[PDB]
Amino acid sequence: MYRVAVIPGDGIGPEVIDGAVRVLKAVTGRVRFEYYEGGVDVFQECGSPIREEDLEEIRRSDAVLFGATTTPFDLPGYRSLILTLRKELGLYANLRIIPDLRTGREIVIVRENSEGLYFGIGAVVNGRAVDVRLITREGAERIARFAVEQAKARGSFITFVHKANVLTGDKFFRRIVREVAGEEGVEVRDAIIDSFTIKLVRNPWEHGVILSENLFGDILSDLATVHAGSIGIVPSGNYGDGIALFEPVHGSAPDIAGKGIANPIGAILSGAMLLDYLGLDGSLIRAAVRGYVVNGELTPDMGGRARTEDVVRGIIGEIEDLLSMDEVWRDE
Amino acid sequence: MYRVAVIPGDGIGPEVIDGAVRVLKAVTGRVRFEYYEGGVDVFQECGSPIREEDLEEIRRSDAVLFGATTTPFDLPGYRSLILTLRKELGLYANLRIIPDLRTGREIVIVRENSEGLYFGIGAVVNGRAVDVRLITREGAERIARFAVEQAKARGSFITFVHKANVLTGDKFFRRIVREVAGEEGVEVRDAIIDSFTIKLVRNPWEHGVILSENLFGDILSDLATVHAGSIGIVPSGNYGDGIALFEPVHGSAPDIAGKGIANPIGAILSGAMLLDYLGLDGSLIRAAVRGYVVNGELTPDMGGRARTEDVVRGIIGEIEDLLSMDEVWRDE
Amino acid sequence: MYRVAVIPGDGIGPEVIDGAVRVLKAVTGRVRFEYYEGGVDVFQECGSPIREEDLEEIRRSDAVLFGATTTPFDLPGYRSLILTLRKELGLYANLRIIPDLRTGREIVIVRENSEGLYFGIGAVVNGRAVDVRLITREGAERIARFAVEQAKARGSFITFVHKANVLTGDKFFRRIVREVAGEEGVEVRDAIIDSFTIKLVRNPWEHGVILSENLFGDILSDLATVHAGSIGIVPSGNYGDGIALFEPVHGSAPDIAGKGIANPIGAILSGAMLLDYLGLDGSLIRAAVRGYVVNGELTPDMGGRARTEDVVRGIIGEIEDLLSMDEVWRDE
Amino acid sequence: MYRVAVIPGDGIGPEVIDGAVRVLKAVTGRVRFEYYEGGVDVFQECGSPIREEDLEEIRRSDAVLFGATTTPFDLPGYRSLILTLRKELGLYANLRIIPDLRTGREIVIVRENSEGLYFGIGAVVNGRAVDVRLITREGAERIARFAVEQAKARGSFITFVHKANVLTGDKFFRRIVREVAGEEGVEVRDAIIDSFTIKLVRNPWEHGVILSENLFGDILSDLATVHAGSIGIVPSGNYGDGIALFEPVHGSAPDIAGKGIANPIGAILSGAMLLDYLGLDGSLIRAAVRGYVVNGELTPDMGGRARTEDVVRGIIGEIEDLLSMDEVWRDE
Ligand code: NA
Ligand code: NA
Ligand code: NA
Ligand code: NA
Repeated sequence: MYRVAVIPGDGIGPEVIDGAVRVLKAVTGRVRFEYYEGGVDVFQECGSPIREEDLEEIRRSDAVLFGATTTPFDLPGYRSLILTLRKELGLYANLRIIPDLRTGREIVIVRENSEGLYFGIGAVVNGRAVDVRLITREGAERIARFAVEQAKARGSFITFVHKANVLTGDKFFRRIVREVAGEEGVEVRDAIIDSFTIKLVRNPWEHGVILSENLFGDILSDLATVHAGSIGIVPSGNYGDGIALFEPVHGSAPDIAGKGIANPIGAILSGAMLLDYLGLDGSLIRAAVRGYVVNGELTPDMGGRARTEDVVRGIIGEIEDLLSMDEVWRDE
Repeated sequence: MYRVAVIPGDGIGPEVIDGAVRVLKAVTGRVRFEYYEGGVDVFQECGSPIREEDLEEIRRSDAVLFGATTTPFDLPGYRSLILTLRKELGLYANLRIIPDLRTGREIVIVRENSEGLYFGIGAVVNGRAVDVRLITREGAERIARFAVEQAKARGSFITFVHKANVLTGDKFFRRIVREVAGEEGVEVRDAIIDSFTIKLVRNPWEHGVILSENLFGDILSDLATVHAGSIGIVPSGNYGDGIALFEPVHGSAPDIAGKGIANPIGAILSGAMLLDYLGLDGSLIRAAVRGYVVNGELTPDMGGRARTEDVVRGIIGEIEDLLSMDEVWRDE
Repeated sequence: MYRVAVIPGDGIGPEVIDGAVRVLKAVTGRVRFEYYEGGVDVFQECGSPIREEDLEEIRRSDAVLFGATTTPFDLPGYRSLILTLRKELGLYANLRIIPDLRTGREIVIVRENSEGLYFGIGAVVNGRAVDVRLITREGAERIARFAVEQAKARGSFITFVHKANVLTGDKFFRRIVREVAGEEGVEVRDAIIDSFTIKLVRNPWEHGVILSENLFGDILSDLATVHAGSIGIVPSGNYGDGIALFEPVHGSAPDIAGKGIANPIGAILSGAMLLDYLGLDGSLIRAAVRGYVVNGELTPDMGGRARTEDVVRGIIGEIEDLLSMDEVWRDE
Repeated sequence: MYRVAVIPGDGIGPEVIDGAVRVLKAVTGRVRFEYYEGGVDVFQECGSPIREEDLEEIRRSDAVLFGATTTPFDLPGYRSLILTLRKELGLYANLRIIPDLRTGREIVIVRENSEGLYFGIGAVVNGRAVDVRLITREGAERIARFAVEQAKARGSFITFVHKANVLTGDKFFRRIVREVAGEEGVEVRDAIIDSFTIKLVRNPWEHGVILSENLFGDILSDLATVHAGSIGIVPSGNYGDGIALFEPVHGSAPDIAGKGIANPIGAILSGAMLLDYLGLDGSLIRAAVRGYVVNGELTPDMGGRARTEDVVRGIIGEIEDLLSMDEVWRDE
């Protein structure tokens, strides 16, 4: 049995996570789930967004499935639940996928999470400001090895996007990426971000595993969303040494919570990434989504008038149908 | 008389600049032109891409019209002609325009030229790399005042795009921009580059004067070109204290030089920026271009089979036609 | 029983440490000693200057008494034994004492050990070099609290020596020292190093606990030795959280090893610091040294022709004599 | 005729400068003097410590003789007169001499003046502070060439004192000093400041031309004064491209102004440096001072009860006596 920690969060988080968990249960009985509370209410009651004993159980889980959390502008002493989990679980890498639901093409963008690669300081001393940024071989290797394993797993290659023409840290990172990839027999292409943005708009689907330090990579990960009809479809993973946390890119959207119209696709595809991470059949979820959207009604963020449940049921129906066609969907 | 220094350059530079100069002569007799050589051939013969006595005459001119220059990968001692001119003439600001030729809408992107705003160092000391970047109030004010005057002139506003969330230099620059704009009664909007990229793809034409330090602004200035059918239409200006140099964004394209198919629109619209800069009727050039492209055949980079001359003549024809319609195109 | 780990080292280290241990045994039976090997010979046989199992026993000891170690110019893979121990035991503070043996006056100089306070990088990128240095509140507080406890223990005060006029890190450190001292009711004087050097030459004995970051403090700790007849008298301590290592400032002096002329005073006074650290009667050692030097013959580094043993015996004789005078040397 | 600009300053400045000028007039008629006002009174009357028209005349002079200036703790808008002159005249190098008046031995210490070599920033962003320091080849060469010419002129060598073991800027500077010296056939010794301080106390007179960046070199230049009976004897020069300003190290000492007890030796020896700088007979001044102090009464800062005038007259008497002994003091 794999043990998955479930952290629904706030607002639409619980709604979409219910859909994702129901989908996972429809594909495999090899996972069981334990649920945990986190957010402002937990902070009020214990001084931290998540309880220390819940964190300990989470650390020992095989994967985490996370919904979304509402973080107030200024609640003294409070720190974002997702930022806490990334820090406490050592989740140094973030992998975002923009899927083309019609075809199964994707844009894969790997960056470090906050403080996962660079450090240093910024300050004013009026009349002048300074920023210093430092990167090490050890930090560069760690994220390079991750992206390299991800490319290997996909039968793919790396597109390393950067500003090595201006920033020596980027030149350094590029060299390390090329070294690590070379060891593993994985092709590396590289590009200056400025011109690469044109390619990401015009030819998005053919860049393999995009890797960029987050100063530039977070630009790419947002720019790539122009190819999604809604942010509500977009999944992501947060990866560390021996554990990963999967979450939709969308937020807690408190203003539509309880309206039954949250897009569950992002959370459901995040579950598909979770299954892949555990060596299970994430592809069945993707094929089921693609099947559903051919003629299936979608939620209002995608221009349809489905309820969340209509989409969750319709996806589960596709999964069922595939699982029943023993000749068409064979094991492994 | 205004005195304009003309520096045709190499490859297609002379071809497109001939078109631009012919266009300028069609709108005004208040400018006369002096021509200057520059590039590799001048370097071979005198050790610098441009002669020191030619530079002196150029410094005293009212504006510079520049074509394009071929810069070899490694010619020991050689330094790019356009980089030399930016440096020697103190051209600290670059303003790029992506025009919508059907309508007259535009995307205006202001960044500093190389070393126009930030300084500091980058280095490796293996196992670690560092970058330090420094900005001052004086440098920030200078480019802010430029963008603010540009917004005032356009009856517009500034969209300041940045990474102030990560880089203190950007926070500092933002504050200075807001101060200078506030003094001049010019509205400032600001945006983090990551999300702004989505707006620049989806709603490009309604951002006023975009200002961004070049580390991010050069991303924007390339990304904005997705809205141009060809780079060959795109003009730019390089501005300093008391002189400016106008040039197409396109390069010297030596492989099509002499084929009579270079797009002259970028150079011609750069001439239109030059006329605006001198207080002359640049708008007549723009209206003439827009008129020509309604039904006019375009060069092969825009999917037509016109020669450069067909487009140059057709534009001049429009200018003539407008200048003859005394009721439709009145003075000032 | 207190448990002291003894690491004699090389050259004269074993010779002087024998004297120190014999002295400690003459004052107290409340300490027992365990001996450990370390240096090049241990490296040859196990790839590290000290065995990992010996380190583990050392970590659990109450104090460490260290002689001196010979570190070759370049022995690939080798790292100094004393540098290893400082690192592995987290010994962030170094306290050097220059004693006036005639009187019992002292110069006390506290600095951080390597990387105990500042970090950052230095690099060339030819034509330019850069150094970046970073200090944090947490690191500044830690060494400040140490020096403050040391001043309290001595019934003294802190002289904080710096270059706050030039380096912001020093200004920052000074402010933290003043805050911590203020909390504990300990007086802080401060001085720019440049002028302070004159006072340290002319009036050395009246500065209390001198505290300076090592960039300047290591200058002071060497300059202060002009008041010692020989480096061979000078003790020191290396302090961490819950353990400390005491060692003479002198080195392994392999060229006089076996000649029976090494000055044992530095090691013996380092033992006296060790006893103070454990709450035992270090003062008895100091009084015994002072008594011996009144008329006692000293080793050749101090202009006498005593052997090491003559001095060790003569000191132990003084200790014995004091311990026998129950009216003159009373408990506590 | 050489033209020397005289800037007496405040307090004891006028008193000691009168002595120096009288001494110069006693050795040569090849100099004439023009006097200029500067300080707080000039600031009150014109918004700058020195008048712009006086600065212009000063720039064209062959040398400057400067007394001392009183700089208030906080007079809004005011900037130190000597700091202004160093800046405005481009006086990048400072050479301090500690003389042994009994013998004619000296300690020569060369450092850059403020911002003469290093730049960069220091800042807090609370919880952390940073300092960045940058040096260039061009700045390093400039001061290296100065110290190298000074060593050549003295028939001497350079002792380069530094912290190259910790600071890469120092390592860089050391390499440049070694290169420049090597070209000119001048020996370079180098030393880490920490240990060098011991040598400067114990063996001060045998280090040739000491060169150190001011972060460390200003330590040395103060520490070296332990070998002077009073700061009042110590001269200095401030050197730039084509002009130099000579001044005593002592200050304006307003509390003894008008008491007739200011030591004129520092100013007089600064005049001797001025004459050397112009190719004139500074040595005659030094020999005359040394002669006077053999049995001559000195001012109260040196433990005598002479008035300033007694010392000025006694020195001039020695100069006269030497100039009359045509066999003992021959030309050149
Ligand atoms: Na999210
Ligand atoms: Na161009
Ligand atoms: Na030692
Ligand atoms: Na002075």
